[PDB]
Parts: sequence; C-alpha cells; structure tokens
Amino acid sequence: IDINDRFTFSSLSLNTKVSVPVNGNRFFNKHIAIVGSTGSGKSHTVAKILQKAVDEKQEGYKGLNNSHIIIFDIHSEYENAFPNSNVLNVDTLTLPYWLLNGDELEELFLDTEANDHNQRNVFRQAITLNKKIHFQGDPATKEIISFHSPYYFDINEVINYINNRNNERKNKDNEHIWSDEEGNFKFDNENAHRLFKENVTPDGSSAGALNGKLLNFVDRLQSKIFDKRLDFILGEGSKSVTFKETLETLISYGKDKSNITILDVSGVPFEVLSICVSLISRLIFEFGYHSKKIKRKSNENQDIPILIVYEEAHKYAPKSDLSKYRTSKEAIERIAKEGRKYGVTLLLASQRPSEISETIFSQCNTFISMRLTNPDDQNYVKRLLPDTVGDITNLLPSLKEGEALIMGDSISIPSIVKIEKCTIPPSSIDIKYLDEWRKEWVDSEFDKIIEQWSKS
Amino acid sequence: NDINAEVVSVSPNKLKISVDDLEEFKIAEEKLGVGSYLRVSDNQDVALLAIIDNFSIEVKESQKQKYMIEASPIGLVKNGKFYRGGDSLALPPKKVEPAKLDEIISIYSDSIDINDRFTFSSLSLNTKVSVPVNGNRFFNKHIAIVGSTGSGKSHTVAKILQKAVDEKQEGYKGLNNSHIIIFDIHSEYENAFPNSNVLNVDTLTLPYWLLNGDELEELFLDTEANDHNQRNVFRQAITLNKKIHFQGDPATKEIISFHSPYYFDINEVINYINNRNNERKNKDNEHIWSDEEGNFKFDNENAHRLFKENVTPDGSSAGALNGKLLNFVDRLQSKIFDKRLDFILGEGSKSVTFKETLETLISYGKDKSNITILDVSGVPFEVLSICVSLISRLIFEFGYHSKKIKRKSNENQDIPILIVYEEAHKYAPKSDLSKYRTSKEAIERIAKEGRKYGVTLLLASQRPSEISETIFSQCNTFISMRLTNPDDQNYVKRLLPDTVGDITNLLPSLKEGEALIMGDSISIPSIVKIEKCTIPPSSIDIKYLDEWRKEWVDSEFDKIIEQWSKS
Amino acid sequence: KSFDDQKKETIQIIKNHFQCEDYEAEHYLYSNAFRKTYDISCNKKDRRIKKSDFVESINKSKVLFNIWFYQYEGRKEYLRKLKESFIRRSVNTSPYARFFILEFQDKTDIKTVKDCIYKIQSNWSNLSKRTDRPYSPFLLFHGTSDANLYELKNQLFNEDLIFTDGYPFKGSVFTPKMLIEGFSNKEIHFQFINDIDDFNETLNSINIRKEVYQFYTENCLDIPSQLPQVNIQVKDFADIKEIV
Repeated sequence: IDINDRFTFSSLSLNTKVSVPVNGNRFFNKHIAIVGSTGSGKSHTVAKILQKAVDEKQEGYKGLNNSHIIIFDIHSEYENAFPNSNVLNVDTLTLPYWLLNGDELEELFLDTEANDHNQRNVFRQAITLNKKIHFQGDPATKEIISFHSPYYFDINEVINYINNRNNERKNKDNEHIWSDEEGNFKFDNENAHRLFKENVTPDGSSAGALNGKLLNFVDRLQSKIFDKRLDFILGEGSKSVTFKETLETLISYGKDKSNITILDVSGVPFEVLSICVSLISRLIFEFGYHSKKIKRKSNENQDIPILIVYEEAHKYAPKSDLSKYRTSKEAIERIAKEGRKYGVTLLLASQRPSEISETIFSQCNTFISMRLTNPDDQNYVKRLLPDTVGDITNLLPSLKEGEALIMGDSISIPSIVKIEKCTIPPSSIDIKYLDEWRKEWVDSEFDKIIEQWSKS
Repeated sequence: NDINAEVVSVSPNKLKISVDDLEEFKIAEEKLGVGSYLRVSDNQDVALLAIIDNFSIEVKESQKQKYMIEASPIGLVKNGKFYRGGDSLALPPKKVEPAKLDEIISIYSDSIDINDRFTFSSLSLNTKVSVPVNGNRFFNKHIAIVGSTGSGKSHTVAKILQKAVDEKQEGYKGLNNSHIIIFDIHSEYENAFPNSNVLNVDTLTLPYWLLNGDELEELFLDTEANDHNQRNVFRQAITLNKKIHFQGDPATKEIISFHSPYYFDINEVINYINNRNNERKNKDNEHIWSDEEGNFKFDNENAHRLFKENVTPDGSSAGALNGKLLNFVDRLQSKIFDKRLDFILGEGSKSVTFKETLETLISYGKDKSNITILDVSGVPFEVLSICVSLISRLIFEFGYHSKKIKRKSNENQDIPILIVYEEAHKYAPKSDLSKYRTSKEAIERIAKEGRKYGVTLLLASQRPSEISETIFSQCNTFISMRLTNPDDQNYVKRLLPDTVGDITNLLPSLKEGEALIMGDSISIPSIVKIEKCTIPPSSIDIKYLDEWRKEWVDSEFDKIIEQWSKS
Repeated sequence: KSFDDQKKETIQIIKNHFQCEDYEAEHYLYSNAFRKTYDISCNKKDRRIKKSDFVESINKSKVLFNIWFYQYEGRKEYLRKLKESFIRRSVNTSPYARFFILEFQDKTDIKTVKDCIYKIQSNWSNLSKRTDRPYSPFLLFHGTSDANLYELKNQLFNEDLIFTDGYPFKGSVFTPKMLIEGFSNKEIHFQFINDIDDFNETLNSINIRKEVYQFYTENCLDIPSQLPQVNIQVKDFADIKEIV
C-alpha cells in the first residue's frame, strides 16, 4: 500500500513496532464486517476506525473533512465516543412516515396474520390519492405518483378515508353515495378526494362492498399514529418536516455539520426498529444513487461517500426469512450488493454473527474479528471467510483484549493485530442494578412515575 | 514432594502433564481431577495456570505407572496477581503442582471490583473458592437459568434473589431497593421468601381494561368460529365505552382506540351487544329504540345509550345483526361469571384503580416487600398468557415511564425491576401460534428494550429448547444446571457465548446444585456449586402414594359435591 | 508535606537526571537518597552539608536498607516490594550461572540459613531428568568463621542436598571446573563457593550469562561491574528467604 493510500489504525500484536496499514480506499469502498464476542472490545475497534477516518485530514485546511459516517447505535455507546457529532434519539430524530416506500408502509400498518386483500389494496388507494392532492409543485409529476413514490400524505386523512370506507353504503347501481356540506356525490376518482375528512355522511340503502370489513384496519391504524412511542415517526413533527431537512438530519448536513451522525435507536420500539433502519438505509442509498448519476452526466469529482455503521447488525439483517425484518434485510442487502458503486457502503458490527445472513455478510470484503468464543459464530466465520492463510482463524477464541484480525483486499496479509487503544472509548450508560438495589427502599420516586403515566 | 508432576509436551493451547510419583494418594482425588487447576512454573513467583481437561492413568505389569494429564493454560500469575489470556510459552519441562487456595481465588476475585461483587456460589472443584460475578452486569443484562428437573434449578433461582435481597449497603436496618417479580406457576417459591407479597387467584386483582386490543380479542374471543361482522361489535362496544368513562380533556378522548388500555365496563359492553342482537330496523333501515327518557335513533352519538339493560327495540323487520350476536352474548357471559376468571373479570377488577394494580405488582402498597410472588398456578392455561403479558407490559412501561421523569427530575433514585419467568418456554415459546402470541412480545419487549428502561428478565425453565431464540439470545448471562435432554443441550450450546472445554458430555453430568455460569458478568465460564439455601423453595404437591396407601376415604366425597353445588 | 504529596515529587528530580527506568530510580536511587538525608540529619554536630558529593554517593551498585520503609509498610510489603523490583521472574527461567552471595554472621542461626538455601535451590534450579540444559544456583558465604561455615556445609549434605565446592577430595586444590560440571549435573543441587578467592576464579571459567544476587546486612563485597548484580541490603538473614 503506497503512502497516500495507507490507513493505519492498528499495529501487529506479536510485534508492536510493526504498524499494520490497510488500503484506506479499499478499506471503506468495500464493505466492513467487525465482529467479536461481547466484552472483547468490538465497539472499541469500530470507534477507533471512525476516529481515524474523522481525523483523516490532508494538509491545507482547518475545517472538517469529507468523512460521512452513520451509526445505528442501539446500545447507546458512541455518544461519549464522539463528542463532536450529532446524536439523534427518538426525542430528537423526526423520520417522516410518508418517506416510507410500499414495503415499509405495509409493514408498519398491515397485519400479516390478518392478510386481507381488501385491507391491503385500500391502503394503496388511500395513500397514493392523498399523495397526489398534497403535491402543489409541477403538475407533470402529480399523476405519475405511485404507492412507492416518496411524497407527503396526511395519515389522519388516510385513516378518515378508510373509516369512511367502513361506512360504505350502496344503491341499486352498486355506487356509493356520500353527503357533505357541498352536496351529494358518487364514489368515483373525481370524488375520491373528499372522503379524506371526517365530515362525510353516507347515503344509501344496502350494504356496501367494504361495510365493516376494514374496522379491523381502522382500529389498528389508530393504535399506531396515537402511539406515543411512535411520535417520532407518526407525530406532528413528521407533518411539518420536509425531504431536505430529513436528509440534512441523517448525514449531518444541516445547521451543525458533523462527520459522524449517530442514530440512537435505543428508544425505538423493536417491532418498528427494522422499519426505521430500512427507511434511513434506503434513503441514504438512494441519496448516493442520485449523487452519482448527477455527477455521471456532469463529470465532477466533488463526491459524498457515506459509511453506514450497523451495530448489532443481526437485528436488522437476520438469517431467518421472517417477514418482520424483511424490510431491513433487503435494504441492507441493497447497500451490500449495489451500494459500493453509488458511494454508500456499510459496516456490519455484531457480537453474534451467526444470524447475519450469508448473502450480506459475504459482501463485506474486509472482515475484522475480535475474540469470538462461540463455535457457532466461529464456524459461520470460517466458512464465510476470504482467502486466508493456514491456521490464522483458529486464534479467534484465544484473542486477548484489543487483539483483532483483518483480512480482505484492503490488507496485504491476514494477520492478528492490536488495535490502537481508544483515548475516548465508547461507554454506554448501563443501569447498575447492584449499586441501585443496595440503596434504601426508594419511596418518593413511585408516585411521580404513576402520575406521569396518566399525563399529569 | 507429595506431588511430582512435570510437563512433557506443549501445544499452543494444551499441555501434557506427567505425574511421576504421586505419593500422597489424595492429591489425585481432589486436585488432579478434570476441571482442577495446576501450577506450571519453575519458580514460586511467576506461574502459568492450566485447567485439567482429560487424564489417563495407564498401568502395566512390569513398567512404571504413566499418569498423563492433559491441561490447557488459562492465564498467568505474577506474584499473586492473575492475568488472563493464557498463551505465554512455558518451555518444557516444568514443575507442576496443584494451585493453592490463593491463586484459584485470584482467578475469580481480582477481575471483578470489590464494591460490585455479587457472590452466590463457590467453585465445584474447590468449595473454598467463592466465585463472584459482576453484580451490576449480572442483572441489567438478562439472566437465563436453565436445567432439567431433579437438578435444583429453582434452588439456584431462589438463592440469587435471597442474595439480592440480603445485598445492602450499611446505613439502614433493612428493606433495600431490590424489586424482583416472580411468575410462579409451580408455587415453588411460597416458602422460599417468607417476607413477600404472594398473589394467587384469590388475592390478585388484574383489571381487564388494562388489556390491549389483542388481549381482549383472545380472552373473550373464540379461536376460529368467529365472523367478521361479529368481531366488529366487540370493538365498537369497548372503544366507545372507554370514551365515556374517561374524565380527562377531549384531546386525549380522540386518541382512545380499541388497543388503548383505558377503563370500560364489561357488563355494559355485553348490554350493548345483547341490545344489538335484538335490533329492529324500520323501512329506512335506521334503528329506532326507546328508553325511559324517550325514543332515539341509533347513530354514532346515541350509541352510548344502548349500555343499559332496560332498552326496548322497536321496528318492523330484523336488524343488521339480529340473531348474529346471540353466539356472542353467551360467550361473553360464560367468561364474566366464570369463577376461575374472577381475578381478571370479577367486580373487584372494575373497582380497582390503575395505581392500586401497580402497587400490587411491585409491592408498593401498604405491605412493602422486595420480592413479589405471582402465584399463577391456579390461573387457567387459556388465560395464563394473557395475564403474564398484561403484567409484563405493565412492568415494562413502568420502567419506560420511570426514566421519562428523569428527563425533568434528574434524580439518581430509581426503581430497577427484575422479572423471574419460571417455565419461560410456557409464556414465550419457539412456536408461533396465536394463543402464545400475547405473551411472546411482552417478554420480547423486555428482552430487547428492557435493559435501557431498567426492567430486565430472568428466564427459568427445565425445557430450554422451546424458548424462542429472539428472547433467549438477548440474555447475556447463562446459568446452566444439569441438562439431560439432547435437544436442550444442542439448543443451549449454540446460543451460549462461550464453551468450557468439553461440554457435550458435561451437561448431563452436573450434580444437584452444580451449575455452569457463563456470560459477561463472570470473568471466565466456570463450573460452580450454588450456595445451599436455608429457606428452600418447595411446592405443596399431593403425595399420591401416601394418600393412596391409606384407607378409602368416603367422608370427603359428599363434602366435595356440596362445595361444587355451593350447598 | 503529607507522606503521599512528596512521594511523586522527590522521584521526579532523580528520574530525568539519570535517565533510567522506574525501578532503577524510585526503588534504587530514591530509596538510597532517603537514608543519607537522614544520615546527616541525625549527625550531632555537622547537620547541614553541601550536596555536591551527594549525587554520586547514592548511585552505587548496592540497594541499601531503608528502616523507615521497614517500619511503615511492615515486612510483608517491603520484602515483596524488593522482590518485584529487581528480581523480576519470568515463566521460563533461562540456564544462567546465577551466583547467590549472602553475608554470614555469628548472630544468624544455622537453621534459618538452610531454609534460605532450600529456597534459593528450589526457586533457581531445574534438575529434571527430562531437561537438556539443567541449571543450579551458586552459593557464596562470607564474613563468618570457617568452623561455622563447615557446620552449615555438613548439615546440608546429611539432608540429601548434594553440592560441589571445587574440592572433590581432602587436600585438593581448588578445581573451578567442578562447579561448571555441577551446573549441568542433575544430581548436584547447587554449588558452594568457599570464599572470595574461589569466586573470581569461577567467573573466568564460565562463558554463559552470569547473574550475581548479593544479599548482605552490613558488609558488601566488591563485585566486577560488568556482571549483572542485585545488591539488596536487609536487616536479618530470614528476610532474604522472602525476596529470592
């Protein structure tokens, strides 16, 4: 590796005087898998790499460099690792629900067990028509809007549309008639826009096509938008935020620019965690797509390369083909396969690699391993390994603290190194049970919890 | 020299120890067994420590006894301080002695700080070596205690919580800030913690209105014989009931849904559905009724006045749901007046408050205790997953709301809660049926998000292979007793963080009280002997052979029938 | 100031002046600087001296006793503190010609010398039947009468501690080569150098690395400087057992 391409973040374990540089272009352009069991310092290894990438400034300027690192931090460790960053928890992050595509919108709102074709199909017509109305710019792309198109719709009107379809009446001609302040009207595409408000009184005699078949849907929809834990994705903040401020928030391109954007997903509910990961993953990848094909026809070298750190990546992209994590599995797989040509590459960090899918873990050309003590994790690594040497991968259970193992195209030789010690280590605020349980019985801090539950 | 052992071969992670004399004839029994620790050194100061994996004593008619010990190094001791990561080269030959009491303590003692030590077990091969775990790391990262019947797994569970209650700092007489909840389905821990708040069916008062939409649609509802138009009247009765009984501002009244746990009257919900079963529409297909206060039309605003029993329908023909809800009034009435569902659907659950329910669950009422016992043995099995999930959700969002006041109050005082799930495979199984789909994600929400909010769980089960791996793998500390089912062994070994030597043979070979702790809180995965608990968990079980051996009892049978008829 | 406050201060001047390691400054030079500060403070008439000749007094090869480091921390810490500093042990003890020179005086009981010899012989030898390079320590005693020295030598032979002294028979001249063969002899436990004249003739016959461990109380013999030496001063001979 030549001088301008050397990226040194570790030295050899058996010879501390030997620095071990990797091909820094090939280190990040190809995907990285940083694995190793809990307590081995895997999160130490991840942050040291991003700290060296942040401090990878060429001579000539005193500002920030062009590093763009996104961390999906679920254990909340990297807040104290990078103090000059933009950490985004559920109280700060505002992800628009309308930026979800067709797969993620269904995954948040449809019931898989109650797989109703009428509930599935009305949800497309309720949203796609609503996306057309709220579009006020150029009319040429208004009628091109599909279900997967990323424009704003009012989900409170979408609930009111489906709830009105529960109140469907019909006449002898099988036409649904409704009454509002303007007057009586039929149910057609030219009067489909006026069912979005609750002030609609149906007029008819016989039972409609969906009279009562969507009440399972409506009560499930109100359990999500009124959920206070989904306030960051379905609250009033997502109504007023736009596409530009959302993307400025995700890669820290807003008012406070930073090289590292830490997405604190600890407060995200686990049943929507894959959706939130897939929303950001697809948005960043498609941002990298529209980055390249603008510059493909412009021939400019002003580039934005993005690293996405997927800490606890088996949560997002599991081996199991279960449908709940399928949204986040194919979003990471899209970045894992096609992402390196659009400048959106990923970093998979996991203490337990055995649920990482082989279709995504193999896309990581550069592979870093901390101490791995489970043979199921070890045998998964060994069969997924790149071109190694004879017995270097048998050292995984015997690794001491700080020792790692990098192979791939970015390094010259698969070797056991010692990672440089973090001067600003990742520390998570773990609630200390034996410290707190040893204290006297807390009597005052019980009614404050109960009265805050009832919003008082 | 009582023991004369010597290294004859050195591998990267294996040593060959040749015992040459063995004069004592007792050192081999206790200190040269498999799992014992050896002292590989040529000097008293710095020594390799190796654990014995396998031995072989070959004896021949004419030749010498060749006692061969195969050991693997674990670390290094330098003048009394133990350093882990044993790969330093010990060039053979080297004098091998059993490690004395001070080194084996130094394997486990110095790695964990003095302040945060939590000891509930000693080493199995040497009972004088207490084996501590990181007490902070032990509980905030979930515990999975596994072990087949006849091993004393519930004794291990009871010993930890007894040690957790007795763990306190100096400055007060008693009642520390331990908050432990046990889902006791075998009634084992009745006489393990005498100072507790035991909650069986006769004393527990779980309100039905704190159940969400899914739990209401599984408690009250049949599995497969339910129609779509008859599902709907269940939601319209319950959701609109919750709005009237609300006393707050109308802003939150608009966010009340069927899946929103607010108070509603189940007798009025029946009265709505019983009325809607008897509705009669007129020529315009509008349902006109009559109360004592006058006639009305059944619409979205006057639907609230079908909740009374003395509401008389009028009309000409049958209504929209005339005769289609008589299946439902009978099914709902079969559950309200079910005396086994009195703890969930009785009159006490209506008059109970939300704060009184949570005071009951974490023992914050008039009788304060560190451990709350939920005796769910008498709870019916069809509603067991509903009541486990109701409490598990209620405790989780207690801890979720416990640190939403920390944002404003910013006080270090807090309530950390441990939930003990005895027979955790019963509530959170591997199989994805709907009957267990209530209690799965309530346990799973505690499994994923519960470390952040201070509500973590303890998984106790004699059949671990049926526990879902989306919950069992979220545990970071694993205490494993004697596991004899090979399906349970292969499940555990795949989900364990580490491996201790040979483990396939060892897991059925564990004795009563012998346990295997392995995880983040412990320094090395070690084989321990859990402390013998003076107040042991014991369930009152009917001794069939003792009762069958005595005389045929005939006075009892007439008493049982008069109890059944309540005569 | 306080006891802890001046502890990190006083070693800082000596550390950059001589440019040595931590144990060669805090344990080797700072320890000797405390006594000769006190040695002129307790002088009855000349209490204040010029310190121009002070900086070479304390850079001797010796490590002197510190009685105030004995009284404060006790004998358990101090002998461990001396053991960890200069007698840093490894897992693999290389076959080096180790010389153990111990001051022998008539106030020392003959029993506690053997337990020091048994500690030195067990910790610094590998007389296994399987090793290809066996080693055994060299023992030298001084300051005592020959009658008391022969009683120690005669007692060790009756307890099956076989040693060689370069005198294989009565009336023999000193044969230095007997100690070299006894170094590689698995049935010879250690070597007993009789005096200082038999000592300096032994270094000329050994070509491998030689270490000298000197443990005196009052009088310390002049050892050649190129040899690696550890000259630790103790109160009593029983303290030597806990350092080797």
